[PDB]
This record gives sequence, C-alpha cells and structure tokens, in this order.
Amino acid sequence: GSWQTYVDEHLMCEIEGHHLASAAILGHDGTVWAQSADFPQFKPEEITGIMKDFDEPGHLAPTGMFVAGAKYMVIQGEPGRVIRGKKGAGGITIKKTGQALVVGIYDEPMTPGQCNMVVERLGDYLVEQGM
Amino acid sequence: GSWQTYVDEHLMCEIEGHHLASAAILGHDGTVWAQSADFPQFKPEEITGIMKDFDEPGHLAPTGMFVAGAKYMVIQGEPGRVIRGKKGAGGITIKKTGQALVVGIYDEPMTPGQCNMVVERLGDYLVEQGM
Repeated sequence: GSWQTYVDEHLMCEIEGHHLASAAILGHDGTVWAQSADFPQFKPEEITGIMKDFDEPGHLAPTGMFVAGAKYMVIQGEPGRVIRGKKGAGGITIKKTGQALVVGIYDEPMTPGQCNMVVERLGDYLVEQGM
Repeated sequence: GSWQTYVDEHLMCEIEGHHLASAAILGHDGTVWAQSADFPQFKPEEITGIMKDFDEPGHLAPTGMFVAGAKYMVIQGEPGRVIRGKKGAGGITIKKTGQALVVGIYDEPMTPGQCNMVVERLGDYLVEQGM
C-alpha cells in the first residue's frame, strides 16, 4: 500500500549511517494509517495532548510528552507544525499535516542537515498534496 | 538557498550505503537552478533531445542519450515523466516537473526500493508544489 511504502521505503531508510528505530503515519484521531514493526501504541490522552500542543504550543512543555507511557522532554519545534521530544540519546519528531501526524522515533543522535529529516520532508510532501 | 539545499541535503545524501555521483535541478531550457560539484555541463542539443523525449517518448532510444558528450543507453522510464539511462555500472535518472528537470547521476548500482529514488521523490514534491 501507498502509506506502508512511505513508512518502509522513506521513513525507515538508513541515511548517513543512521535509521529511525520506529515510525508511523497516524490520523489526527490517532488511527494508524501505517506503521513500523516496533512502533509503540499511543494512548488516546497522549494523542489529545499532542493535538492540543499543535493547537496551543507550550501545552506539553511543563509536564513533558508521554508516548506508550514513556516521558519525553519537549525541545524546540515549529509551532503548530512540528513537536520534538528527547529521551536519553534518542527522541521523537511529530509533524502535523492537514489530515495526519507523521511520527519518527530515534534511538541515536542523527547526522546534522536535512538528509535524516524524513518526518519533516514526508509531512511537507503530504501537505503540498493537500493531505 | 532553497534549491542548493535540495541538491546538497536531499539528492546528494548517502542512503543505504550509496550516494549519487552528481545531481542538479535545471529549467526546461537547461538553465542550472542548482547543482552538485561534479555535475556535468549539458549541451543545448542534449537538453533539446531530453525535452523532445518527454514530449514524444522513444525519440532518444534508437541513437542513445548524450550527457556532456557521454553516451547513455535509454532504459525503461515513465513516459513524459522520467527518463533513465545506463552507462557501465552507473546511469542517469531525469524527472520532469511542470517547470524543471531533476537530474541524478550514479556510478554504482543502487539498493532496491524507493529509499535511493531521490530524483523521483524530489520531482514528485515539486510537482505537488505546482513547480
């Protein structure tokens, strides 16, 4: 399927020696359009907090951001468009499109530049598609 | 610049252990919007033959396709959208957008799948942008 190929041959691609640990494309309601093998199960409250942070940035920063019950420290993101979090050497990037969330989870520091920025680039592409 | 970053941090990215030898984004008139360091100089006749092949597919197949005077054997492509050529272990991929040509040149066989298909993915993105 189109959405599975976006995960397996765009988001999960090894780039400059590094690959996401996991990735998925979800609806604004947290429905899984497509996902990687080790992608975590979000809780509805977690998706609601992410969505509230996109509507009003700074919502998640004081308490942190939870993913399958794992705490992530909110770090700088693009307001209303991207939410970034850090846990240990890894982190999470969430890009919001008109109809979807693109999610990438990393276990290791990525290379500098846009080469590894697969979550943001796929989200930009779907937005230009009107999705 | 936006067009240079597309070349340096999208097209020239190392992906699954392989990187393009060279890449560029050109107008339909062969003007260089942005290019890699070792990108070749196309001749106007070469750009005209590529453009004629997009307007009428099969134009270049009998005589081959010339890039800086180097012969490439035309191989299967998407008619009106993509032109692919082979020279030795390497090859060339040309994707046509509404206003531009995306060009990638490889010295080595790429990995199977869309992960390495940077020329086609950038061209799709610009087309969705209306470019």
